[PDB]
Amino acid sequence: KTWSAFQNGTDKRVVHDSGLSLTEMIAVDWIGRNIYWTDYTLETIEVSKIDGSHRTVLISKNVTKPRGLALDPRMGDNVMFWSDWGHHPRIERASMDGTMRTVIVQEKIYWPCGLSIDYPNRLIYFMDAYLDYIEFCDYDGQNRRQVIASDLVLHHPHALTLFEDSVFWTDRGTHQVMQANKWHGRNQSVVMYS
Amino acid sequence: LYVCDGDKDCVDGSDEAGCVLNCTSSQFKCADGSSCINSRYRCDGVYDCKDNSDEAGCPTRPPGMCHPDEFQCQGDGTCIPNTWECDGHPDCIQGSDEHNGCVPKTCSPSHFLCDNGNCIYNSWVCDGDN
Amino acid sequence: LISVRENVIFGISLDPEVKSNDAMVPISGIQHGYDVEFDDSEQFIYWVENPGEIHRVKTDGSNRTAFAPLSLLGSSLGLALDWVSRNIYYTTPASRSIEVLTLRGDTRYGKTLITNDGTPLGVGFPVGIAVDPARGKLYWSDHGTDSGVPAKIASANMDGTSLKILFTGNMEHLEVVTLDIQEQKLYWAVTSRGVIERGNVDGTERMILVHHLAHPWGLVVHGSFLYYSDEQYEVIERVDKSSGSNKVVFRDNIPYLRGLRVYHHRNAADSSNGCSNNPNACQQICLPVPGGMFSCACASGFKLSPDGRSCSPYNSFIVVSMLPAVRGFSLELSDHSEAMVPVAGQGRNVLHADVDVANGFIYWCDFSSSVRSSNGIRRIKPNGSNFTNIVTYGIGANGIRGVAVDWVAGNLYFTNAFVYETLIEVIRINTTYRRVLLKVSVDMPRHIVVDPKHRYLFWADYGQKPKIERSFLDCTNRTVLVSEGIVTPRGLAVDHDTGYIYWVDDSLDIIARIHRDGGESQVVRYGSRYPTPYGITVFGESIIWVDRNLRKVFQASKQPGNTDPPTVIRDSINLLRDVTIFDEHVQPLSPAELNNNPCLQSNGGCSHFCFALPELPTPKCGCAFGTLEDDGKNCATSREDFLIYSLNNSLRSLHFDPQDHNLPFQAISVEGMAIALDYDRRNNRIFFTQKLNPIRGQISYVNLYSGASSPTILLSNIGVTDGIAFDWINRRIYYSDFSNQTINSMAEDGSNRAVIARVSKPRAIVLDPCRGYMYWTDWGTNAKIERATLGGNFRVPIVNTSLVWPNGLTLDLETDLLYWADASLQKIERSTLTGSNREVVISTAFHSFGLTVYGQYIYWTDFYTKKIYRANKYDGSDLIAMTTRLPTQPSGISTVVKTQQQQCSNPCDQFNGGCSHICAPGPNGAECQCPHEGSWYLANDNKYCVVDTGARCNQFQFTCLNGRCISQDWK
Amino acid sequence: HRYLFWADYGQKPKIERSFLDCTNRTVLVSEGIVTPRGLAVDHDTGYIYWVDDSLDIIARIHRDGGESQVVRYGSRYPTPYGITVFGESIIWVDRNLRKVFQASKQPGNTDPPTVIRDSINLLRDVTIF
Ligand SMILES: *[C@@H]1O[C@H](CO)[C@@H](O[C@@H]2O[C@H](CO)[C@@H](O)[C@H](O)[C@H]2NC(C)=O)[C@H](O)[C@H]1NC(C)=O
Ligand SMILES: *[C@@H]1O[C@H](CO)[C@@H](O)[C@H](O)[C@H]1NC(C)=O
Ligand SMILES: *[C@@H]1O[C@H](CO)[C@@H](O)[C@H](O)[C@H]1NC(C)=O
Ligand SMILES: *[C@@H]1O[C@H](CO)[C@@H](O)[C@H](O)[C@H]1NC(C)=O
Ligand SMILES: *[C@@H]1O[C@H](CO)[C@@H](O)[C@H](O)[C@H]1NC(C)=O
Ligand SMILES: *[C@@H]1O[C@H](CO)[C@@H](O)[C@H](O)[C@H]1NC(C)=O
Ligand SMILES: *[C@@H]1O[C@H](CO)[C@@H](O)[C@H](O)[C@H]1NC(C)=O
Ligand SMILES: *[C@@H]1O[C@H](CO)[C@@H](O)[C@H](O)[C@H]1NC(C)=O
Ligand SMILES: *[C@@H]1O[C@H](CO)[C@@H](O)[C@H](O)[C@H]1NC(C)=O
Ligand SMILES: *[C@@H]1O[C@H](CO)[C@@H](O)[C@H](O)[C@H]1NC(C)=O
Ligand SMILES: *[C@@H]1O[C@H](CO)[C@@H](O)[C@H](O)[C@H]1NC(C)=O
Ligand SMILES: *[C@@H]1O[C@H](CO)[C@@H](O)[C@H](O)[C@H]1NC(C)=O
Ligand SMILES: *[C@@H]1O[C@H](CO)[C@H](O)[C@H](O)[C@H]1NC(C)=O
Ligand SMILES: *[C@@H]1O[C@H](CO)[C@H](O)[C@H](O)[C@H]1NC(C)=O
Ligand SMILES: [Ca+2]
Ligand SMILES: [Ca+2]
Ligand SMILES: [Ca+2]
Ligand SMILES: [Ca+2]
Ligand SMILES: [Ca+2]
Ligand SMILES: [Ca+2]
Repeated sequence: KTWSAFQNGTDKRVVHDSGLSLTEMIAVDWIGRNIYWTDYTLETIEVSKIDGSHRTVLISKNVTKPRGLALDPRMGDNVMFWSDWGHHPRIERASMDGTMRTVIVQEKIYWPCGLSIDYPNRLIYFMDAYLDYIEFCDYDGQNRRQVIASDLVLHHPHALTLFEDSVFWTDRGTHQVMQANKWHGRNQSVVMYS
Repeated sequence: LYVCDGDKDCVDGSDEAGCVLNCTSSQFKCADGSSCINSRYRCDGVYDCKDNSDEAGCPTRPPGMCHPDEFQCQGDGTCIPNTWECDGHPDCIQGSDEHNGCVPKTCSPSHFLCDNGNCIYNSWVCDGDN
Repeated sequence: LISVRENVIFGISLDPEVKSNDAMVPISGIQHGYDVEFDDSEQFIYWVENPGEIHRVKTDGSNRTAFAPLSLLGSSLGLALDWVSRNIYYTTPASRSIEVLTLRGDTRYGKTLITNDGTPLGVGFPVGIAVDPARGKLYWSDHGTDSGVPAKIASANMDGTSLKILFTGNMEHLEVVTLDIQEQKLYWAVTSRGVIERGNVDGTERMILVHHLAHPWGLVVHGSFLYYSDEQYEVIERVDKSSGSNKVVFRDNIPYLRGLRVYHHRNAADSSNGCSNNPNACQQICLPVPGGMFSCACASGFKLSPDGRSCSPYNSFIVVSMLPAVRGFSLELSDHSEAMVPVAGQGRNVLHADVDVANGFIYWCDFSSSVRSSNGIRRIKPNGSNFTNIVTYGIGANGIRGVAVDWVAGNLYFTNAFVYETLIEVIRINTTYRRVLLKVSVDMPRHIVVDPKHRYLFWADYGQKPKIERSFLDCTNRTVLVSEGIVTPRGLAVDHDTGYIYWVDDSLDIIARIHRDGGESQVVRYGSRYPTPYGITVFGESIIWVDRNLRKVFQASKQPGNTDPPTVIRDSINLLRDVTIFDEHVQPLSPAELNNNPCLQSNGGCSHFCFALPELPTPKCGCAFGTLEDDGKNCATSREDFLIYSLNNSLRSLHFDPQDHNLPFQAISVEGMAIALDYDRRNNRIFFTQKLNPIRGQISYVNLYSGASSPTILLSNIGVTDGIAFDWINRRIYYSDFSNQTINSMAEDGSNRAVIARVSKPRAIVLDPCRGYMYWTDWGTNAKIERATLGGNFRVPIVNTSLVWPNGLTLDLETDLLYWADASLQKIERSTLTGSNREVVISTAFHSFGLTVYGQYIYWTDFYTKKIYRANKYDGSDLIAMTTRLPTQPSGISTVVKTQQQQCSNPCDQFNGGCSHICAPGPNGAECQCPHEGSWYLANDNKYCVVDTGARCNQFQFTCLNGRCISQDWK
Repeated sequence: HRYLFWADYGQKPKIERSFLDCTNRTVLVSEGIVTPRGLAVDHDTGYIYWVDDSLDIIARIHRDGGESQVVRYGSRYPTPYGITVFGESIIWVDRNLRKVFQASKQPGNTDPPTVIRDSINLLRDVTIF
């Protein structure tokens, strides 16, 4: 199941039933009052009303194995991004209503495990657990750079988040949460231990 | 809540250092004597105790979980391409990919071999990405 | 098209090139997916899980529910639906049965159509089911059993009255059967050979249609095409119904594949049958039969009448309990029909069942070590119309081990088992009134039974030296009926006619009876012929009992010495645990039958509880909370006593009655933050602890009775003090300091100060002056609770294990119990003054600053929720919040009780009143005595005694046991 | 009757019957035995009687097994430690009552017992000469 609560633990409620897969992502719209989530067993991307009252399946034709989902709901952008782990692992972008679809990164993805957006710069940040890297590109994939890449720092990443000039990620191989500088990684810190 | 849970939540573990080690009810026990931990964790896939012995007792998973093009990870219950199994890098969370004796895999001329014993396509050798 | 996978259900469009997978809103969260069925007239889809439960959801996602959770035993394996009669059919192997349920309206009706009957035609292990409504025919597939039932495809009538076998042989590991209504043909698949076969509904022909598969789940036929799925090939594909020679594939590389269905607007007018033609023609269930005719049937717990239109409920039946379910059997052993709607489903572990025949209820208790929700007491009606939870909060670690019901008083009695303690509690059946009547300590009462005619309550004990005990309905009296000859009393029963008690033992392998007044024990059906009698009941001139090893229910005559071979009621029942009877005769209600029980009429006028006491013509009343009043019937909550707490500056008062929103005293405001409070009965005054800034601690006192006098100050600047305690016998104040890691003592006016002990982070102090002890909490390294004398001269840790962050401590002098709170483990624990017994009172949603105990309740204040909470001090069986969300984070709490013992009633308790030997009860104050044998003599004062010759030494010394004197400085 | 009988005190206690050369083993009682402190045989009828201080029971069985029968059960017999059979009577000793008792061996009889000696300490077994 999927649950919604307040930042103080009160008013626990159920949005909708959810898939049993350990690889799942949820996205929310602070404008459209809609919620989007990924399904790894049915191989689908689904949209609903933030209160869960209405449900629909939005993309099903090529999303072999979703491992990441990110949204930009601003009036002038209205874009949705997700990552797939099929035999042709790629990062795909589509209008928030699925009426437009494009492939943004497909040349070196092998085990995508993170997807996050940086709204001021209009950048995408994604993580790969096979080549062990954190890399960012633009909404079209025509600008691309690598923040952190080494078998020493990244062992088994699973989630990525961004705040100011810092990037935060989680690693299952070291049971840790890490903070770094999102442009060059020349600053590294441990946010939570064990 | 955190000051006695078997998890060293800070650099020196000041929280856990003060706790007793007697294994109250439902607390599964570990040989290193580090901490006693709740039974529910026994087969969830996390090495909850220091000497890797909470899950060590657990049984194996249904083999039908992955396609023939894939290999399965016992601790995580996840599927990874067959080529990755014995490539020389631990891909599974608990290292289930490098198993027993691998008959070590080698690198062909269309690829390059580096310091860490990994094989990479020749075009990648010098393009700006490590 | 609809396809199932062990964790997902999804819909495919029926053309093979449309690869979209959202023809319907999917069904996520499935755990053990199995076959599915659909109803289009209400936009519903139903699915089964094995192991699991039967669930229905709507095609648009608007609703999701579990359809038959209380009657379903084990897991179902196949579903069939009838849209003409509006009936659903499902098959369950755990009960070797095929069952029918009615979808029409909000009121379910359910019966079992086919089960074991010794014949090979009967149902064995039914895995597959298909139905045809227009022709009134039902078809099922069954793996068979060791009863001679073959692996088969069988045909029956939807009313269950006819059985025939269509196909057999070459059938091992057969999973699904499906029917085609236009062809009148049946299709099934076999995994042992990898083939799909077709047959005729009359058994006239058998043929093979698909040749190479590996575990092919699912068959469905629509129009000219047949669809099947394969597990090992991970594929779902379609083939020509008429040829089997050409194939198309809809989806591939899909894992954990399961069976399939097709969704279309099938209509009842075309598929019409007798039930559709004659609506409302049956009172409960309507089942079609061949030739367009129909049949009527009653739900479980009901029987059918010669008119065929009506059903009548069973009013006299036997009730049997098994760990997985509760079932009823007719008194007529020729009737194998269910006498009550069974009780079965997830979490079932039934230990005991009891009945309230006059009100129409059955009450049972569930006990599981590994699952919290499974433990409890629940009541249901034999018709299944009502289900309720009676006791689900405040259950000990060892669960509830016994339930007894009293139909005269309208009371329920149960036993609750904690770690080192057991409790016997009574609850009024329809009101939030629950009380604890007895705390049993070393004895372990499990089985409990009550008799209102003789006004006695009986229970059995399972610990060391097991025994059977007799008590009164208020547990104010305890007596032992049997001590010798008991090892494992698995069951206890009482006879309401004769007033005799019977018990069964599987270690002794004996059934034995005793008389309510004790005395001579008597033996029934002893020997190896009774390997494991687990439950017994008494009815008329007979006793009925169940045996775990023989898997049987037996009836015999209760008089001892009889040896007629027993009588059998039901064979082959697994996990039998208890037997009970549901008949008006076992629960009389006439005053002449109940010996004029006072509670029989209007609860005897008692407000909370009514308890008939042997040989007392008037009722007796008990209060769940508060105290009892001189009218002998009502209860009050001592408005003379109140609770006092501080928010930051505002000292506020509260009443123990959560409905009495009046304030004991209006609110008072003080400088800074008031953190800790204590009150004294002598002055009607409060002593409080004040924090002025993060560095300055202060102590002040305020008066309630002295008009409206403002505060007075005792100490102006000390470290931040977080705890205060008062001693009214010695007129001393004790306080703790967090900034200085110290516990200090002072006098009522501050003119005298002393320091008692040092402990890191000394949050709380507790005092007992008549016994001379003080207790304190240390949450630093090696977190402990510690006890010392009022002067700190002796010191010992009361609790130093399984404790991490003790931040609250309180003591109750009525029970001599100590309670503490831990913020790391988020729980409240109670123990004795020695720490020899330990129990947990609250373990859920727990944050707390203060702790205080009054009456049957324990109270604490919570800074996270900004609320004050009240619970029951023995088990936490009740939880309520005394206040709305307060304006700011609460502080510590104290109680104002006017009935305090302002003087010690037993002066010898202060370390023998200071003596070494026998202390006299206050003749001229505390006074001392030596053994009357031997020439002993009283010394130091009139105090030490080991002086056998009256030998002399100088008074400036101190004179010891063993006859030696030493300078006082060495004392 | 050319039979040899013995009682077993380990896990799953039982009573067994054998031939004088122990070449045959058979079990007469398995259920209803916890602490068989004493075993006696009747040479007239060929019946076997045993006493138990855990069960607090005196019970008899037939040399060919089958139906178990009960004598003087209840709290009135706290610790019967030894039993012997003589004529129409059984004689047994009780460790807690410090007494020697005589009663009739037929089951179901409940005549109050008869006493032979009082105040005997540490009683363990009775035999007849
Ligand atoms: C407790 O409440 C139940 C449910 O309201 C009462 O049940 C009714 O009992 C009367 C007889 O006293 C029946 O005629 C009604 O059919 C019952 N109603 C239902 C809904 O079942 C019950 O009487 C109350 N008291 C006790 C002691 O159970
Ligand atoms: C989706 O699948 C179709 C058909 O297999 C293919 O032509 C198309 O390139 C795919 N699109 C993506 C983004 O993979
Ligand atoms: C980043 O790291 C450098 C050293 O590499 C250090 O001097 C600097 O203070 C760091 N900055 C922050 C904001 O942590
Ligand atoms: C340690 O735990 C055991 C039970 O596992 C208990 O018997 C023992 O008393 C405990 N020791 C202490 C010091 O509490
Ligand atoms: C189904 O869900 C709706 C949501 O509003 C609710 O009104 C209704 O009571 C539920 N149950 C039924 C049977 O429709
Ligand atoms: C359950 O009981 C209540 C009253 O106690 C009654 O109103 C309700 O109808 C009952 N439930 C059903 C399904 O009849
Ligand atoms: C309670 O039991 C005692 C014996 O234990 C008995 O003397 C007394 O009469 C009983 N109480 C009443 C009210 O009869
Ligand atoms: C009590 O708390 C409120 C906020 O909760 C604060 O504004 C007020 O100043 C506090 N009292 C004192 C005396 O500071
Ligand atoms: C703490 O204790 C010391 C003596 O041990 C005393 O001098 C001091 O005044 C106390 N209070 C504070 C706030 O240090
Ligand atoms: C705990 O208390 C016991 C006595 O109750 C004592 O023997 C033991 O040493 C204590 N252990 C600790 C760590 O304080
Ligand atoms: C939690 O937040 C909700 C509003 O989001 C509020 O109603 C509630 O009082 C808050 N509770 C606490 C304990 O702060
Ligand atoms: C020995 O016992 C067996 C049964 O255990 C019996 O069949 C056999 O007859 C006995 N021996 C003799 C010589 O009778
Ligand atoms: C492990 O368990 C699975 C089922 O969960 C199979 O039984 C498999 O054969 C087992 N054995 C090994 C070593 O994988
Ligand atoms: C390495 O493996 C490849 C196949 O992937 C070839 O077998 C090659 O011959 C191997 N090289 C060595 C040195 O054994
Ligand atoms: Ca920790
Ligand atoms: Ca684990
Ligand atoms: Ca590898
Ligand atoms: Ca490169
Ligand atoms: Ca037995
Ligand atoms: Ca005894």
